[PDB]
Amino acid sequence: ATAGRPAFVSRSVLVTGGNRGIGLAIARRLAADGHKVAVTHRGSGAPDDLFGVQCDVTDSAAVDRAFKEVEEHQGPVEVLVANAGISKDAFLMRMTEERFEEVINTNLTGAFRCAQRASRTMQRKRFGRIIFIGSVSGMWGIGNQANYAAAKAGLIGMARSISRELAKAGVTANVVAPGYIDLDFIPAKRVGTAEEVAGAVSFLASEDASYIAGAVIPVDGGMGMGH
Amino acid sequence: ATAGRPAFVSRSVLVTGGNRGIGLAIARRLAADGHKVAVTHRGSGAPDDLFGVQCDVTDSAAVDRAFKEVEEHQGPVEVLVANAGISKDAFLMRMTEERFEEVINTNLTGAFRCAQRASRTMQRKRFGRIIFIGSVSGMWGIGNQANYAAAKAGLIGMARSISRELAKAGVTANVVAPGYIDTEMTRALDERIQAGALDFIPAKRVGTAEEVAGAVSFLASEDASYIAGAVIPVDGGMGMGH
Amino acid sequence: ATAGRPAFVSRSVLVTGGNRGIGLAIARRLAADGHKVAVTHRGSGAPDDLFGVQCDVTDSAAVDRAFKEVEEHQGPVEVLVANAGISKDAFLMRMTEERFEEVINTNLTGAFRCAQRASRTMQRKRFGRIIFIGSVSGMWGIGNQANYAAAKAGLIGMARSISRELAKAGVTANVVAPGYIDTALDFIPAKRVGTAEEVAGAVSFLASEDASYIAGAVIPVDGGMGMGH
Amino acid sequence: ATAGRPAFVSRSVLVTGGNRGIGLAIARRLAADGHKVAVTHRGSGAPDDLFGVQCDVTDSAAVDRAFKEVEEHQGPVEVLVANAGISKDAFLMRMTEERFEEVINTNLTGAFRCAQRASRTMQRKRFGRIIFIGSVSGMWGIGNQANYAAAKAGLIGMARSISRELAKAGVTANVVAPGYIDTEMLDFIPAKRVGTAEEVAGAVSFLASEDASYIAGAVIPVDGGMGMGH
Ligand SMILES: NC(=O)C1=CN([C@@H]2O[C@H](COP(=O)(O)OP(=O)(O)OC[C@H]3O[C@@H](n4cnc5c(N)ncnc54)[C@H](OP(=O)(O)O)[C@@H]3O)[C@@H](O)[C@H]2O)C=CC1
Repeated sequence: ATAGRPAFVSRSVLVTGGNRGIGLAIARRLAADGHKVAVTHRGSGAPDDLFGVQCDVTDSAAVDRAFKEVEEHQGPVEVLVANAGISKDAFLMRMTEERFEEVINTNLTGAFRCAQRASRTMQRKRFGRIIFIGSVSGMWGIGNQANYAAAKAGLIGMARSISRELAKAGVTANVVAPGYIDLDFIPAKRVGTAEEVAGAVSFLASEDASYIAGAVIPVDGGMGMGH
Repeated sequence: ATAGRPAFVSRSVLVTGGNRGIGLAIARRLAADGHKVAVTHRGSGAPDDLFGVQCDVTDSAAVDRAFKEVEEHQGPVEVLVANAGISKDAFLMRMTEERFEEVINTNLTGAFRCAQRASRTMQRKRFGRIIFIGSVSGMWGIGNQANYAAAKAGLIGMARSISRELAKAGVTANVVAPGYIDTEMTRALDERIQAGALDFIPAKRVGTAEEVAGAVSFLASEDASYIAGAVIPVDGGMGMGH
Repeated sequence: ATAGRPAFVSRSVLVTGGNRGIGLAIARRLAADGHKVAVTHRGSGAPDDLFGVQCDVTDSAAVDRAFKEVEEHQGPVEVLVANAGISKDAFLMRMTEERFEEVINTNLTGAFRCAQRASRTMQRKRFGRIIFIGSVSGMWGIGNQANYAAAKAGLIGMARSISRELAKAGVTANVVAPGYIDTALDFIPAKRVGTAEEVAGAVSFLASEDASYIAGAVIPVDGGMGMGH
Repeated sequence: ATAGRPAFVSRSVLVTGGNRGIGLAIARRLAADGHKVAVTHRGSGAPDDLFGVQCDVTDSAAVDRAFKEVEEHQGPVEVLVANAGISKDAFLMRMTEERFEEVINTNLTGAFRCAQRASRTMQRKRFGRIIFIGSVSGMWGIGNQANYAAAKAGLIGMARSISRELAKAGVTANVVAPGYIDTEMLDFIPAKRVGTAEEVAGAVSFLASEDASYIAGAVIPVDGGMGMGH
């Protein structure tokens, strides 16, 4: 047995919503780790020296075409980070059907579209990491977020069903659940950074996370502790 | 303080998906409890013993009309049981966008449409019980259910967000999460499939629709006022974990 | 199939720490439900006309004697409510071994002693309800409660291992996890404390014929305080 | 903002139960990461590659003496990995008070004794990692383990209470929960294999690293999916 950090394997990575914000920090961290990193965008293009593909995750045909472009460039996606997401907060009595479904379609169905398309090759190659970006809200229930909490909790159920089916083929699905990212409900008494989220994603994309499936990694300063 | 079961209060109940199967058992239990029970149906009609309103939970306009019809008949809804649901199982690689979205739209968004419409009068009257029928799959992840597990876990997030907002106004949202429940569909699986499922159940038996209804009865009762955002698993221990 | 509440079965009940507080409300509720209710006490006696047995749950021999007295009076215990508990809070760097072990020994090991003794007959009769009284602190982690949170979370693990072994024989173990009960509001969505009778209502449900298919569950009675993961 | 892995900081590490098996893999991984690593043992000694201190975690005075010996060797403990543990399984009806209390005293109270002793200087320096090694059994309930599951779930409650109190001072407590691991030796495991001690060590490495500062009260399952549930 090797005592230290396992030898690095450069994986084909796709980060959806990887062109700015937390997604860009995730993409830059995975590239710095040594992975081949592609990001989706909706017109802004890709930053730094990352491979960009245009993709709206509400569009299944765009998702299919984006994955094909990534595969031609750098090989089939081995690590999917589904970071694309939106918030449309509202108290329950004021939340409209449109506002609920928009958040579901991007955050939950959009993550499904990417995971489903990624599985086409992951299962065949007997390796895959599907890493959903969830939220403390999924299990803690932020009060103006019936739609967002539903979508982000839904990622847990999806990750666990995917893992129960496919972990025997080397394909796992896990959730990183950030809290507030750049205080009374946060034990740490501070917000987190995008780089702290990216550090958990880096772990789940690494050779140190093969035996982790269906897990929620909370990056929230303890905010979401409970049951 | 009274020692025994609190005095019963007859609530206006609506059970979506209450016209057949497990939802019908839920509705019949709540009626036997003493509540005024209405059920939805999609055109096949109300059960002989229960007031029915035609309502497709994918149609926000139909949800609004149905709540108005219930209100006229028995007062505004105080206890909503969201049982309307469908399954479209598939291996992940085979699951189409349509199979995913149809399950989400009925099971998750349809439950939202009903909870949102119910909340109007619940907050104003400072009482409401929103009871989502989830599944062991939400937190345990039954294979071939990327859609169903996503929908049924989403009910937990929604229930907790609703509870954090509205519990102070006496409005709670909770989830009953059944495991394998004896139905016509389960008795039609091959015996190997039925036997294989028992291996994952510590109780080594399937549950009944009346056991699901017993948990719903509790959450609709005067014994559940201080329970909010909870998952009540009715699954013989199948879903134990984290 | 029966449409309404299942036919009632009058069970032999033992509530540990049943002479006051939450335990007394649990015992009185289960008696009103129609059960045959015994309580443990440490000298104060049982309330009402309930059957009392003297028992300190840190003493395995006393637990054995107490169950034998209940068995002789009303039949072997079918429903055990392990309510006896104590708290001894401290900041971590101030918490002593003594203060940690005292809380463990009563709240966790004491619950084990009662569950283990109850299992003598439950498995043979193919029925048992072991109901632990936990706390929101078990999974939420109230500060200054390294001992109490450890003990109350330990009840979850024990209930689940007991349930995985014995549910096939009709014996289940579950946890009722109260939040703040009148005998802080900033962390409670309901913006109120709970009552002992609300805890007892959850115990009544878990002792009833409506809860046979519930095993290893945590029923939170906390106004939403403990919501999380 | 730094794009890549944060600059490594060498921490003073103590791994209880680090002299053999899974704990030894944890200690060897943390040393390979660049940390200064000490392990406990109950008299058989540490392997020659690591500094060892004799310490029975059922003995509060021995825990105190062990921490002082580590302090004099490599500075006060900054990262505590509590791996010392035993199992004494039995059917519930057969399990004795002694068998229950022995597992609690080592696995739960012993972890407390070490976390309590570490806390003073961690709080003073405004940095601490307390990493309990739990088990899938804590939340999944392996049968015949009323004692082991109780102890390993108790670590979760303890980690959360410690985190709620001390996370604001830079001190966090988390749990790594292994499933079936090769060094300690299937339909319930989605991965359809046992894990390795080095896979557990990888999760501990993460929780000891500069990538885990904002994680407190978490359970990191290393179990092939075995424990998924609620
Ligand atoms: N807010 C709250 O009150 C909450 C309480 N709980 C739990 O509810 C349960 C009861 O709470 P509560 O009524 O408030 O506590 P109380 O102090 O009011 O009563 C505790 C009971 O336990 C008994 N007891 C304590 N130690 C022992 C022992 N070694 N052997 C036998 N009996 C013992 C006491 O008997 P005696 O009269 O002889 O002392 C008393 O009957 C406890 O488990 C507590 O942890 C959980 C969540 C919240």
